[PDB]
Amino acid sequence: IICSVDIGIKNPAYAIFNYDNTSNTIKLIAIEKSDWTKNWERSVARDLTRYNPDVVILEKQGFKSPNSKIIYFIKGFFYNSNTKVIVRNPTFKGGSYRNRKKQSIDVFIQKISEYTDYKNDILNKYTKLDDIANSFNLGLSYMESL
Amino acid sequence: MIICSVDIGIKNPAYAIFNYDNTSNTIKLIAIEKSDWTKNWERSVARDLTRYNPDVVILEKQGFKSPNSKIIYFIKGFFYNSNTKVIVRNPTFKGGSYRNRKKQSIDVFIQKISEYTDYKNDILNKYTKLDDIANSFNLGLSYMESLL
Amino acid sequence: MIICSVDIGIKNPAYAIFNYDNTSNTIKLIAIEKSDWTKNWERSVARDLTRYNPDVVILEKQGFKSPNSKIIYFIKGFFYNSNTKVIVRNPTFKGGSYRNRKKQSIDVFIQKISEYTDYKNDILNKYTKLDDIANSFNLGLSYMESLLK
Amino acid sequence: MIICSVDIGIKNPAYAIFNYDNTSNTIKLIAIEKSDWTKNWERSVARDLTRYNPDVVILEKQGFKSPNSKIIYFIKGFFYNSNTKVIVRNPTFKGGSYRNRKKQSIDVFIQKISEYTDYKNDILNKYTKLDDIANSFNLGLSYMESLL
DNA sequence: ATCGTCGGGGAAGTTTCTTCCTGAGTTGA
DNA sequence: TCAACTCAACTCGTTTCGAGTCCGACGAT
Repeated sequence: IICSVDIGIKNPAYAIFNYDNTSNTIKLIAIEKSDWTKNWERSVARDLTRYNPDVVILEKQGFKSPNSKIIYFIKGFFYNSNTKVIVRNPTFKGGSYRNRKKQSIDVFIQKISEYTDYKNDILNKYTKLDDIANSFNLGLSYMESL
Repeated sequence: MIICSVDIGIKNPAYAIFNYDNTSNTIKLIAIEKSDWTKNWERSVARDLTRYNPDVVILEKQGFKSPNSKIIYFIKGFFYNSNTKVIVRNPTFKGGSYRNRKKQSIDVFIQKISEYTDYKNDILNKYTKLDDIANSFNLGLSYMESLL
Repeated sequence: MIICSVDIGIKNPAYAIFNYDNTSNTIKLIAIEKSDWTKNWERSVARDLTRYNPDVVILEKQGFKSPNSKIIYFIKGFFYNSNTKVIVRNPTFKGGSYRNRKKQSIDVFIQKISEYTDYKNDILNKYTKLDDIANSFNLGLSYMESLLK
Repeated sequence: MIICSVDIGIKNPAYAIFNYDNTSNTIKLIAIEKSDWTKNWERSVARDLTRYNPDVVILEKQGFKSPNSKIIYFIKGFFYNSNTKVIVRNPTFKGGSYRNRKKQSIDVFIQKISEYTDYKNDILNKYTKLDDIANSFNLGLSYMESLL
C-alpha cells in the first residue's frame, strides 16, 4: 500500500493506492486534500494512520516553506514502524513554472478512471491549484518507475 | 518518573537522565553523557533517547535557522502516540550572548551537581568540555524547578 | 585682548584670532585657521589653542550628547589655571532649520570678511568648505560686539 | 608621593588623600572628606583637588550618562599643564552582584582602615555613612597595590 | 523631560570613541 | 560535512519555526 503526499501549509494532499509490483495491478483507494493548520502534528498523524501505509512518498523542498518540518516529523513518526518513508527530489518546478495544466489534466483524464471507477465523483466536487497534481504525480511516477 | 533532557546539536549532542521521585520531589542523577550524531543521525537519536525508556524528554528551543530544528520534529514524531512526552523549553540561560552563557552554564553546573550525583569528581575529571552536559543538566533542572 | 573664537568638532575644527582694543573698541582680525583633532584630540587641542596665546577663548555651547561637550570641558579645565578666560556663548545663529544656520553663517561671513582682512580671495580658495571658519569668525565678532553694552 | 583618589559625582563627591613614602612602601592616610559640588562645581573641584598638592589623581571611569564624565575631562584639562598624572581606572570590583558591589567594597574598607591612620578616634566618631568614602578609599588602595 | 523612531555582540587603549576580536548562523562546493 | 564569509535583543504559540513583543539609545524639541 503506497501513500503519496504533497506537503505544504498551502494545501496538503495525500493519495492512497495499492500497487501489485511488476504485475500492473493498480488500485486507487483514495485521494484527498486535507488541512494541516489546526493541530497540524495531530492532524498529520490522524491522516497518515487512516489506511496504515507501507511507503510514504514526499517531495523534497528547501527552506522555501515550513513544510520541511512536516517531512522530518513524518520521518520520525514512521521510523521504527514497518513503513518506510522516502523523499524524492523535486521534478516539480524545472525551468518554467507554467507547465502544470498539460501533465496534470493529461495524466488525470488518462489514468484515474481505470483504478477507482469514481473518476468524476471526485472531479465534480474537487478543484484546487497544485495539490492533487503534486501528490498524484509523485505517486504515479513512483509506481510507473517501480 | 525518568527525565531525559537533551542539549541538541549534530556535532556535540548531550543528555542528562534524572530520576524525580513522584510526590517526593527527590532529584537523583541517573546518568549524564554526551554522544555524537554524525553518521545516520536518526539511528543515534533513537538509540540515545530510548536508552533509559524515559517519561519526559526535554529539548531546548532554537530559532528558525539551525539544523537543530530538524532534530526537534524528528524526536516529536518519534515519541508521538507514546507515554513519553517531548517538551520544547525556552533557553534556560538567555542573558549574555557568549561570555555569560557558556561560563554561567558551566559555573551553575559545577556548583549544583554535588547534591545530585555523589560522583562529582569522576564526571568533572573526564570531559573538560562541559558546555554541553552543563546545558543538558541546566535544562533538566530548570524543568524540574518548573514542576513544583 | 587677544581673542580666540573656536568652532569645535573632531573632524574639522576651526578658529579665528582677533585683537580687541580695550580702550578703542576696535576689531582686528589676525588669523583664521582650520585644524584636525581626529587623532590625540587633547594634545591637538592644547597645541592649537596655545598657538597664539590668547587672553579670551570663546566656545559655542554644545549639547551633552556629543563629543564636543567633552572637548568643551577639557578646555574649561585646561585654561582654568590662569590668564585665559574661557567663555561659552549661546549659538549666535539660532533658530530655523539646521541648514539655514550654515548658509546664513557662510553668507554673513563672505559679505563681512572684506572689511577685516583685505585678503578675501586667499580664504575662499584655500579650505573651500566655509562653514566652520564662518562659525568661528561670527562667534568672535558677536562676542566683541556684545562687549560694548 | 601624595595620592588623591576621588569618588566623583554631583550627588556626594568624596576624596581620600594618602601619603606614600617612596622606596619604603609606607602608606599614610592624610585625609578623607565628603565634599559638595553643587554651586559652581568647577571652583569647588579645583579647590578640593589643589587642597593637598598631589602627584597622581585617581578617578573611576564612568559611562556617558552622568556629568561625572564632564568632571573627569575637567580634571584632565586642569592637571594637563604639568606636575600631575591623572589616571582613570575602571571601577575595581567588576564582578558579582551590584548589591554586593557595596558589600565587598565596605568589607575591604573596614578590613584595612585601621592600619593606616593611627588617629582613628575622630574618624571612628565622625561619620555613620560610608558608601562614598569607602569607594574612594578602595579605588586609592587598589592603585596603591598596583603601584609596586 | 518628552514624543517619535530605531537597533539590539564584547574588551581593551589608539579611551566615553576606535579598533579590534569573538563565536554562532549561512552558503556554496 | 566543511571551510570561508558575515555579523550580533527576546519569544510565544502568535492551537509550538515564523510573526509578535520589550527595553535601552538617538533626534528634535
